[PDB]
Amino acid sequence: VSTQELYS
Amino acid sequence: NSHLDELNNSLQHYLQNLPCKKFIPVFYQLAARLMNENSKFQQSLTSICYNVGRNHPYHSLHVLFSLVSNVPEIENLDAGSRYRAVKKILDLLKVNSNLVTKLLCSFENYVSLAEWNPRSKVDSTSFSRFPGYKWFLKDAANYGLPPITMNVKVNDTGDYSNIPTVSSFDDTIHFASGINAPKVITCLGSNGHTYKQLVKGGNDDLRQDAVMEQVFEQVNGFLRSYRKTSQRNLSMRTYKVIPLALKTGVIEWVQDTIPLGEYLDSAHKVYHPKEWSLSTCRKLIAEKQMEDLETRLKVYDLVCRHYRPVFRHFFLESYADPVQWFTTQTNYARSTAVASVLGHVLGLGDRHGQNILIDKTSGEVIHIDLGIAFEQGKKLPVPECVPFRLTRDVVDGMGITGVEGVFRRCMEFTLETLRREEDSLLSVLEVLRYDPLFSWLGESEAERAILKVRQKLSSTLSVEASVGELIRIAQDPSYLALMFCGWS
Ligand SMILES: Nc1ncnc2c1ncn2[C@@H]1O[C@H](COP(=O)(O)OP(=O)(O)NP(=O)(O)O)[C@@H](O)[C@H]1O
Repeated sequence: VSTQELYS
Repeated sequence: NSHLDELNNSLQHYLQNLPCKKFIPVFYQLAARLMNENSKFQQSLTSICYNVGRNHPYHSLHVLFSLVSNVPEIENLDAGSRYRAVKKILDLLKVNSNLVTKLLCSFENYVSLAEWNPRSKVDSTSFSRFPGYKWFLKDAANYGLPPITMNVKVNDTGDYSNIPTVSSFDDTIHFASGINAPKVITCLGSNGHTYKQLVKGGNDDLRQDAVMEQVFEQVNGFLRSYRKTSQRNLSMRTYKVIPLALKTGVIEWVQDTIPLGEYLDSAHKVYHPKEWSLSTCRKLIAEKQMEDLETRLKVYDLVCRHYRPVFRHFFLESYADPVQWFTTQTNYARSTAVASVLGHVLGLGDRHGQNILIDKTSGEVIHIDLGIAFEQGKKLPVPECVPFRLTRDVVDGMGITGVEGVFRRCMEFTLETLRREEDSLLSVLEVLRYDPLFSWLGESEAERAILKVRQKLSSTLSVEASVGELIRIAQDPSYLALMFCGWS
């Protein structure tokens, strides 16, 4: 896994 | 307008005669609208909810539980009032009885299953697992019910006993665990077909995914009621979503598929072993994060020169003799073009290979985990440039022809069909706006988002010019370099 965590 | 009862009178004298079938497409929002306070509008909404929950348990009960599943009391929100109202509607639908409580028990069992997760990895024939799984091996033996993930056809009368109910569930859980918790559970079927249910314990925005899938289904309807947008048989493919809870929902693990991200990592090694691995690319770009524009473009050009495209080989040597291969290739081109145009229109977020599933024997693409929407990414702590997913491997997979031909034609037909039925679309997006369920990552980014939607569909620029500029902006290496690590 490596995609951006899309976190707030 | 939900203030004066006089308006509501002349409409409650009509909607009570409306068939329940008409109220299902918007029942997510409508379900979000009910409340426990007593008003004539509230009375009409309660009647609508009872009508759909009694006549068609299947298409409404999962939403009903989704809005009643987890709702705290101390914190004050319209979610709590809608929970009280939806619980009252559930009790009303259960008084009249066996099927309602059967579906409630099925949802509770599915959410409890999704709650827990062990650590393992399995594939191929045969497997056994699961603690406390007696309920899943005798479902129809106890409660004759369908597994929650078939597209049950809507019937005008409403009550049918011909729906297939499945009791035998395979003991295998080929669970593969990504971020957070994923469990896969495959059950048999009354007709004799197995359905795979992907339950997620991680806080994936499954409710946003569900409303997005509703928008996708209505878009399939729009493409259906037209000449050009249906001779192609184009359709933004939808995978059924049944979110019992936002954090612990369950979706339909689509029939046999290999996700794009999990694919072409083995194909990259097998087809091009000499070229660099993803490790060299990844954190090399990692070194690129703090560099300037020219350095970023230079290192990206180097790594993209190293790693030649490889996804073009999936459609070869896998499906069949050429006619099936070409039908699959055009299916992939059309589905990915429609999905990309729609995601650009609605500002869909993450578009990595881990969120893309290629069918196989058909080729239609299925975008998964569309939690970020309405232009949510780009504006990430780490910024992006591309509007929709278009790498070099993806355009390699569209065929020898790049994105100029069937892809661009499908995209432009999609654009013109979406513009022609704009008014209905922005109506749908408006009813999304006024409910507090869709994520738009008082005044909200949703308003500017739909304004940008209208601008993207604005007729000021010719549709052909718009598709050309979209293809250029999503194919140019200068934009692609800044996107993120990988994305070759
Ligand atoms: N409809 C589907 N078809 C195929 N695979 C699916 C489907 N739904 C979910 N999956 C799988 O479930 C996982 C989805 O990713 P997920 O578990 O949400 O981790 P994630 O972190 O959110 N994605 P990412 O951050 O890009 O790695 C992948 O392993 C997919 O293969």
